[PDB]
Amino acid sequence: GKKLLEAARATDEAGVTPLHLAADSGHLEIVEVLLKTGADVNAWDHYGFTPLHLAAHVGHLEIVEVLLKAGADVNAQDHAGWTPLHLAALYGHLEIVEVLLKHGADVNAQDMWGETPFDLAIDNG
Amino acid sequence: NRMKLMIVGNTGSGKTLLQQLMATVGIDVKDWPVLNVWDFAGREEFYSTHPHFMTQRALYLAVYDPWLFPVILVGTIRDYHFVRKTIINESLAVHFLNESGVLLHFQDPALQLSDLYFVEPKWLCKIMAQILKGIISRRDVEKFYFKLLEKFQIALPILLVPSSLSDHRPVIELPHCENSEIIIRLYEMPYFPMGFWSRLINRLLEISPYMLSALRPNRMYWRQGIYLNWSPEAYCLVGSEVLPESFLKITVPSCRKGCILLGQVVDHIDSLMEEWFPGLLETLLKKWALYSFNDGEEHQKILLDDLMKKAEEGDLLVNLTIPISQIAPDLILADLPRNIMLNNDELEFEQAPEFLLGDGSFGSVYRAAYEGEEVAVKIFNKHTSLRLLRQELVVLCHLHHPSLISLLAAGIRPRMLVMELASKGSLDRLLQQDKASLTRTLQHRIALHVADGLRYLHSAMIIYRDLKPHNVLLFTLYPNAAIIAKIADYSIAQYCCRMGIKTSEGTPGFRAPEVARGNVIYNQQADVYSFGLLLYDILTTGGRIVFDELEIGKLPDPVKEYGCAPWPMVEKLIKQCLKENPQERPTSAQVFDILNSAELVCLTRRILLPKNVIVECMVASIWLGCGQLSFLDLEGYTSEEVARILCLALIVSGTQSGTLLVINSVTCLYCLLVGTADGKLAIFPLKILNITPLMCLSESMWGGCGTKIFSFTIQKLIETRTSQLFSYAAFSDNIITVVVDTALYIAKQNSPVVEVWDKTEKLCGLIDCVHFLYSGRVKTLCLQKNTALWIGTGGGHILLLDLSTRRLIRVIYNFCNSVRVMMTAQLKNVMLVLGYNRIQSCLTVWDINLPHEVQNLEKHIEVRKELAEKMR
Ligand SMILES: C[C@@H]1CN(c2cc(-c3n[nH]c4ccc(OC5(C)CC5)cc34)ncn2)C[C@H](C)O1
Ligand SMILES: Nc1nc2c(ncn2[C@@H]2O[C@H](COP(=O)(O)OP(=O)(O)O)[C@@H](O)[C@H]2O)c(=O)[nH]1
Repeated sequence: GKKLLEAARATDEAGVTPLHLAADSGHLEIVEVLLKTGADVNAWDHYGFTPLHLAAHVGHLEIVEVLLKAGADVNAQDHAGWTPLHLAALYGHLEIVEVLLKHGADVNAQDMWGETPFDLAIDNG
Repeated sequence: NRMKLMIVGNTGSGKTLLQQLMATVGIDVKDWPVLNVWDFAGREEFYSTHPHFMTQRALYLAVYDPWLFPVILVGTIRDYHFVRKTIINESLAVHFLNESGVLLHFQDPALQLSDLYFVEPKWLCKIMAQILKGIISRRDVEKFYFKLLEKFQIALPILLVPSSLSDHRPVIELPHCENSEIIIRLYEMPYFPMGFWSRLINRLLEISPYMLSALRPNRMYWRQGIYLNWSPEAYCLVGSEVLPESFLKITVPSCRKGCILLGQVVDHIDSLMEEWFPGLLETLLKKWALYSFNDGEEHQKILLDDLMKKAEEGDLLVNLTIPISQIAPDLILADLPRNIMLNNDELEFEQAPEFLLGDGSFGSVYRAAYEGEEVAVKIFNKHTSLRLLRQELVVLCHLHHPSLISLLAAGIRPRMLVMELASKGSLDRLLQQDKASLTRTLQHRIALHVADGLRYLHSAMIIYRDLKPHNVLLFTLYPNAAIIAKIADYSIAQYCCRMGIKTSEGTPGFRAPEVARGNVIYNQQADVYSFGLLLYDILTTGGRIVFDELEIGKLPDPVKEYGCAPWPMVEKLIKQCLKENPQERPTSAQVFDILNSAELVCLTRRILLPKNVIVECMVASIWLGCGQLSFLDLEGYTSEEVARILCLALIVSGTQSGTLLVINSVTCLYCLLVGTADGKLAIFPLKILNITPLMCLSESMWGGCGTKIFSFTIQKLIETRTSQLFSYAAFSDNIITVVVDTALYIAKQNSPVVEVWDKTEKLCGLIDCVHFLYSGRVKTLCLQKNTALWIGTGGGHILLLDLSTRRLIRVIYNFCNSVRVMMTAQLKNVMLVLGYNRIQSCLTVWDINLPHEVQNLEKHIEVRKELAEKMR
């Protein structure tokens, strides 16, 4: 049964993988043991997010490094056409912004509204 | 100065004559100085397509050792010769080029090739003839374009290729060989027009599935006949026979199905002759009925006109006696469904001017009573024929729709055509007299029902051609009724197969531009322009009616000219229906689909702000935001710099600096309440309730500062970050809006989840805006009183969710690109939606009854669908 999702919190209808919850909740050990188990690092849910997206959204740079060493997608588009650069520059995560641009980040990515990461960095400090 | 010169004649005549003037396949086109000759082929296989290449500017030479249906005759009628000087003596932008002969082009919508000009017309004539036991498949001739083959009656899609078929008629031994067992109808013509048999065969193998009922019969062809066969008791043998004239013989069994088939076949033959060979009906054509008093002698013939005169009085033929219903069951309507049969003893009517209901250009409709109920009777004029009544009954029978008028009984003795009575009259009288009862719901329902009737008529291979408010009848003025508007007056309704229609009929001022041309072969798309005109009239009420020149289309905008309230998505539909190109117009089904939407009904206004203007807030005359302040008159834009500006509340403004001003970083103003980015809650400075950024405030006192819900003096500091157990912690961790009716509907920054909280201070559920659904992140929340919850997403979607069952009512399509701020205002309660188009600001006004109208429209459509199913 699907009784492992709650363990990482403390798939589904949306399509949430326990790696997503581990990355979002701030747990790095669960992420590390899930990568060894052979999970999916580029799994998209109904919201279109990937573990890197949530990791950039919360602001855990260590988890960002762990998922960037496993071979994730540095530039992935969710349902809104957003990449981890937008989420990192929207919440003032300068360290995550710097770490993202070292693995091949697209700094000129246009979302479905047409904005680039620089636009969100300038509109929110 | 140049013109054509056709050399026509039978095969082998010598058309060896053109060369001296200076077996061919198709048409030979040359040049002869000035005169571009057109040598025709005398072989019978090309005769079907020969008429398509005959014009009036030419100098036809008839070469002899049909065509005539400035001609001079030469042997091998302005002159006569036997075998160059006589030809010269006797001979003395895109459309004009076709007549000259430089290139060929057909602008008629029926052939659907008005965007293809081909030079070298001689190539087309040769190509049309290289394809010709005539029967082939597509792959057979691909290895030796197929839109011209079926459009010239040369290769019908079944590919029949009616030409080159076996001239030898087979030995068809029908059942019921006795005289009292078959009905024989004879058409006598001096000659068969070119392409007549091909056109007749094409028409007959298109109505065969629907000639009896949809069941397909067995079919045979021999290029001058066709045998349709459903059973030993239901067949039809239409073919050519000989006795110095040309005879078309129709044989059917003398039973109910045989009579039905004979009626259908004679109706279709008559319509074919009227549409494509009017010369025979100007009489050259004689129609006979074959009868025998006993079943042992040769048939005798009586003209159909004499038989009609005899059937005018009594239904019996006397010498020995035969009933007319077994000789010509089409004169007396014996082939009709026989449920609509007159009962003259049961009909009472007087035909007085006080009982007149209207006119139909061929008869007058009167008030009457039939079987004890009020009805409408269309007495046909004395200068009419049975053909008009039969072609009206073509539509009034076999077609039953909730948007089409219903027939009850028809007679031949007075030619009466009793119909049903509209309870509220016609739409023309309502537009011109009852201007106050035309609510928006009634207008939309009338348009919807007319569109439904047009769609059904077009689906039934019928073109209406006369769509005016006079022909639209109202059965009730109550908007929530299944039947409101109906279509009548099928006098000029004619069959429209995949061959087009040539005759131009329609009332001036209510017809498509092509029909008014009078020289084009048009199709069912001519009714879409009429429907667009009708929609324009309904929107403008009286309007242009209370003319023809400027509608063929230079009509003004409905709103400014007649001062009618704006109706977006209706003006757009009018514009795309009033198109000069029939192919660009939507079909009747597409028009019905466009009208069948509650977004069309409930969108009251749509105001476009100047480009590159960004709005942050607005209050209701609607004051706008942006340091810069604006104002709008719900149209007029006034803007000036005063300080950006974040919140407005009347007029008190708030800037992201801490300075609040009144004109005769603050984040929330409510009514006075002030919410800054630090957490303080001012009262207007009576007190300060400092608590990060306070951005929400509601009362039904509630609000939210950061990720926590308060109440006020702060009552309940309901912390709401503790919800990461459900949905992402990223979504769980600032509140965008707070909305409360019984629970606390909370939207958060970039969170597609609308949290629900009890006011037990505990979570009660999650609403996923992406599950119902392109960015699903919630921007705005709005409440309608015990009706629905309005959610404005990051995209242009508005989700209407039921307050009780949390079920989706409708997702409003992308009117604009991003819902910024939404509120309900008093304009008539409306919902004010401010959107973006990234940068074009976008203001939309919606009727507050959008969910109710969605439900009402879907229920109405389902009810009408069940009614339409029950009709048949
Ligand atoms: C006001 C008055 C007028 N009335 C009508 C009724 C009709 C009408 N009914 N059924 C029809 C069937 C055919 C028909 O063919 C037209 C469109 C050729 C006139 C009219 C009616 N057409 C005008 N007015 C009904 C009474 C109660 O009310
Ligand atoms: N002996 C003779 N033969 C003729 C005369 N006129 C025409 N022909 C023949 O008739 C044929 C005419 O064929 P033509 O009419 O051009 O074929 P079509 O265009 O398909 O009808 C030629 O092959 C000639 O040999 C004539 O005056 N005398």
